[PDB]
Amino acid sequence: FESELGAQAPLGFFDPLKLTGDGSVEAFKRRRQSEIKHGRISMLAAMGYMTPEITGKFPGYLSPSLNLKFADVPNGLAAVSKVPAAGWAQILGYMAYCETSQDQSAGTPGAAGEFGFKVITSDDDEVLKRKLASELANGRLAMMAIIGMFYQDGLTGSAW
Amino acid sequence: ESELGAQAPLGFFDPLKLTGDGSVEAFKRRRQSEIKHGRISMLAAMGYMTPEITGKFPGYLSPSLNLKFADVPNGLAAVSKVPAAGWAQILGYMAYCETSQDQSAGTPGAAGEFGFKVITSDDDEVLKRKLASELANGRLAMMAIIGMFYQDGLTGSAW
Amino acid sequence: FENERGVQAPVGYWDPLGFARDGNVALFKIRRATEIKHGRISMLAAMGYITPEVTGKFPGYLSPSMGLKFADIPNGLAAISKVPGYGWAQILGWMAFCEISVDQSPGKPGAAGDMGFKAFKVTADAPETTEKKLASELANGRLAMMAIIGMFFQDGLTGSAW
Amino acid sequence: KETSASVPFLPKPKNLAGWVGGETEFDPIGFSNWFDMKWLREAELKHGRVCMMATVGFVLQPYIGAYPGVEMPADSLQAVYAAPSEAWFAFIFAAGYIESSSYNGKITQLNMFEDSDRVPGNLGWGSTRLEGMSKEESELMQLKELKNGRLAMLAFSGMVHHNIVVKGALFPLVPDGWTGPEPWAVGSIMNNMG
Ligand code: CLA
Ligand code: CLA
Ligand SMILES: CC(=O)O[C@H]1CC(C)(C)C(=C=C/C(C)=C/C=C/C(C)=C/C=C/C=C(C)/C=C/C=C(C)/C=C/[C@@]23O[C@]2(C)C[C@@H](O)CC3(C)C)[C@](C)(O)C1
Ligand code: KC1
Ligand code: KC1
Ligand SMILES: CC1=C(C#C/C(C)=C/C=C/C(C)=C/C=C/C=C(C)/C=C/C=C(C)/C=C/[C@@]23O[C@]2(C)C[C@@H](O)CC3(C)C)C(C)(C)C[C@H](O)C1
Repeated sequence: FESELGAQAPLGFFDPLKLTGDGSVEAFKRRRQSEIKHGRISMLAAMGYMTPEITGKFPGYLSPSLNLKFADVPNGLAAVSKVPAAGWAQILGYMAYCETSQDQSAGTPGAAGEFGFKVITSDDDEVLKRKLASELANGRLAMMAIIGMFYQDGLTGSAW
Repeated sequence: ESELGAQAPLGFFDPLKLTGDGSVEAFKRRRQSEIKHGRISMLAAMGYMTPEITGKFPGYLSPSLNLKFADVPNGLAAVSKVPAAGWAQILGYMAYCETSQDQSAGTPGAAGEFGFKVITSDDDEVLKRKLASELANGRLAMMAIIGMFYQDGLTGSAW
Repeated sequence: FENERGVQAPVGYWDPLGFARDGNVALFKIRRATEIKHGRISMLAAMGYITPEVTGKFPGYLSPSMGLKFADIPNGLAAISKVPGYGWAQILGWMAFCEISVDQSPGKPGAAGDMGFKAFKVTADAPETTEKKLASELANGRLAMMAIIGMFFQDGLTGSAW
Repeated sequence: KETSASVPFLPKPKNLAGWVGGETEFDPIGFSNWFDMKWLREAELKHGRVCMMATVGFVLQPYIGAYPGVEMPADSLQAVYAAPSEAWFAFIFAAGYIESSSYNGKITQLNMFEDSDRVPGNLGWGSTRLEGMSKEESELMQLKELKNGRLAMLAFSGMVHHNIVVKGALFPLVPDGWTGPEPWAVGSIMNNMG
């Protein structure tokens, strides 16, 4: 299982206890689907947890009826109880549209993260593989980063 | 007929003779009687010994009557303390255990075999050891239980 | 019945009393489904006792109208009165939905533990790894059943949680 | 000729031949000849089950208290008055769903046992236990159920009418200074010197 993406120059095939059971190529495919999805989610999460600090919170309201603003909703884990409940419902609705529009069952493009984004791409298959591996590595880094950021927000009083 | 109880250190104990007249099914019926009396006597003796060491376990005995588990004494005193419904349930459990399987002659119930098993042999010759141990414990517990009966009757106390 | 799941290393085919041991495969199927469901609900209850003590009660309300604020509610045989009646109704409704959405009855796959909940993702074409997971589910369910009864008794006698 | 085993001075009733409780062949009036035996058996089983649950409820209601708020009266007859309206509606809904989904809508005397293999009284609640066993043992279990059902029907009737005559709870039977039940009120043909 060395040649199926990942397996970058740092370390080799990192599996201290996993995939050593029987291989089970389809289990690895499911875990790769989960890894790509978690990596994309965590990349978005890290970007949206660091951007309200690099750049000021969006100019607007986010809830004109409830008089909220993007600037008076605390960044980070304190925003779960501050963003309007209907706003969270709409965010989850967009996530559900992403997760249910195209099929994600086994043996499908949705099972390998292939939905059709196509914006960051190329035509040279070697470059395609390099960019896919870069996405996977950035996703793993973002997973660990966003978990660390969540715990920094929790243990401390606020973000960072 | 020297089996089962013949393991005794005394041996084929036949004072007043008895069972010498080729009474084979009388022997089997007396085996049933001995097994049942032994089991009930062991249950009784355990239920007399337990309420003093780690005494009456906390709880409640009769919803409307306000009888607790600590109200009912031990020994022959306790006969007239458990309510009518409680004694009815105890005797009903006795009747169900008696009537569950057929105890007529020749049946498995005609030798104490009711499927209880639990402490049963692995079919490696220790079945006779287990049967004889149960028989001896019941034999001892019968005289023990009668002696405790007499102690409670004469002294008056549970001991 | 000595080749099924269950029977394991510590004790073999465990049957001190006379249950099973007389064929009755359908009765054994009923008892296995009962054991699996009880173990699952138990494991959940065991966690529902340990977690509010190891980590702490949830950061929320559970009743924004009544302002119960989660943490005000105690843990174990005392939340039965604190948690609002409609909250208990909703919990029992979710349990009833879990029961009725599947069709537990003779033969159909809901009578062996498969309730359609395909989380704890285990793959096809890899048995003797699914079977190990199912055996672990059974064993943890048994342990959790005894444990949750013990925790019930501990709370009742000690008058509070643990 | 043939006579009923239970009632030796009456003819042996037909349609009781192959049935769980038919060996005693007790049917003096003879609803067997008039009605479908499947419906009669289903009704007997349902009455027995309802009355067994009713008997344990009637006995255990003054014990197991009630819904937080309502006072399960010692005399279980007033529990209907003490019951919340929501509780009654939930009970009615549950009974309707249970008894209407059990027969797939064929819940009537003309249509219930008309499909084919509708076993009388077999709603599928744990029928697998009888799917094993050995014929005679299964019939013995069904006979146990039938006899307990009849006993509990008569017993629940007795409990209700005991609470009527005593005007009190079931268990404190024959209260102190009983001296017999009070004579029945309201008029009759013999009350106005018939
Ligand atoms: C959603 C999480 C997730 C998933 C499903 C995968 C899945 C996969 N990774 Mg992977 N990875 C992840 C996160 C994840 N990764 C992160 C965050 C990193 C950075 C450390 C890596 C680094 C990494 C490397 C370097 C390599 C892989 C490889 C693989 C593949 C084979 C290994 C395997 O079977 O693992 C299956 C998945 C798991 C065992 C994940 C289990 C997660 C554990 C149970 C929980 C961890 C909890 C966390 C540490 C603490 C959280 C806080 C806690 C207190 C609550 C497989 C597709 C290899 C590969 O490309 O193979 C071709 C490979 O070489 N991964
Ligand atoms: C709802 C409870 C329940 C049920 C239905 C089953 C069902 C089953 N178990 Mg099982 N088991 C359970 C709980 C249960 N288990 C628990 C908690 C443990 C841990 C001690 C085990 C440990 C265990 C082992 C080690 C084995 C089984 C096996 C079996 C199977 C053999 C048939 C049998 O004997 O079941 C009949 C089921 C019952 C008789 C349940 C009746 C429960 C009694 C009557 C009530 C009292 C129990 C308890 C002492 C009360 C505590 C609370 C009290 C203080 C109020 C069957 C599928 C065997 C197997 O896998 O076969 C293939 C096997 O080897 N079980
Ligand atoms: C105030 C005061 O302090 O006095 C005290 C006194 C006291 C005694 C201490 C009390 C007590 C305690 C008790 C409870 C004492 C109990 C005594 C019992 C149970 C005696 C039962 C004997 C049954 C027998 C022999 C059955 C025997 C069966 C037999 C022999 C069968 C006999 C066969 O012939 C039959 C029937 C068929 C033959 O073919 C075979 C054989 C086996 C020979 C009091 C009453 O509380 C008060
Ligand atoms: C073109 C379609 C469209 C319209 C027309 C529309 C309109 C409104 N959106 Mg919405 N929206 C999307 C689509 C649309 N939104 C999409 C694709 C997303 C990405 C998931 C998204 C996200 C959020 C969030 C996070 C919030 C939100 C809200 C409101 C709001 C305020 C109402 C009020 O307060 O006056 C109004 C009028 C806020 C809210 O509180 O809604 C009650 C809030 O928190 N929206
Ligand atoms: C998506 C559908 C949905 C909504 C929209 C919703 C909303 C509310 N839930 Mg609910 N809920 C589920 C679904 C939904 N709940 C599910 C699947 C479960 C798993 C069993 C569940 C559990 C509980 C529990 C345990 C409690 C509870 C309550 C409230 C409550 C407070 C109202 C008030 O207090 O103002 C509101 C607004 C609490 C309560 O107070 O009920 C009076 C309470 O204790 N919920
Ligand atoms: C079938 C099934 C299941 C089941 C079941 C159930 C619920 C079985 C229940 C059986 C049940 C509940 C049987 C009750 C009998 C009550 C009787 C006989 C009443 C006697 C009462 C009598 C005889 C008289 C009482 C008196 O009151 C009278 C008349 C006058 C009073 O003055 C004096 C007294 C008090 C003495 C499983 C196992 C749960 C799952 C499976 O899958 C499907």
